[PDB]
Amino acid sequence: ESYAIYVYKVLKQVHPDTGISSKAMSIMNSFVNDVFERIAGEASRLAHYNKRSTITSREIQTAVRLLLPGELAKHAVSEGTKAVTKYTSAKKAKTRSSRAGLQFPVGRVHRLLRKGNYAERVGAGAPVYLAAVLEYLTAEILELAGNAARDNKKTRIIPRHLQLAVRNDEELNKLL
Repeated sequence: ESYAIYVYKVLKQVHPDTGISSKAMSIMNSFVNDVFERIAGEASRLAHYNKRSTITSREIQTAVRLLLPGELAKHAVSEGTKAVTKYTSAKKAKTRSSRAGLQFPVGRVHRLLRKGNYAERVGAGAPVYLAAVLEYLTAEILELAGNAARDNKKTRIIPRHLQLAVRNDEELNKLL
């Protein structure tokens, strides 16, 4: 699956005048896919472990806490919870992503959660929470990689900046 356009939207929110090379975008897309699969897979195991037939934001949250190291997990849980509470309230919003306050695609995440046979059913809150987490991790990686680019007087993120950002961050290194 391609998340490149959403990675770009997030990049513009953290580093508005920094670009990303074709190879660096491909690496980001691979990161997003890998994390999606790992969280959805763990949510699936948790649903089965708890004899639930529906994946909801509860199983996504616990999956996220199991997979993500300390601080990343705290911030991810904060953003996923926020997205769900906003989505519940914001009935006059025009799209599911906008209802959640997100750049990442809530509808596509929902479709992929269903397509992956992670459980019999998927609740409306699950893709909101997961999309918010994917967006948060993307934003963190792009913040750091864009800082590396700037520190090297480059106007775009290239693969070596992603490597520096991820490998020199204890928690991202563990995650990725």
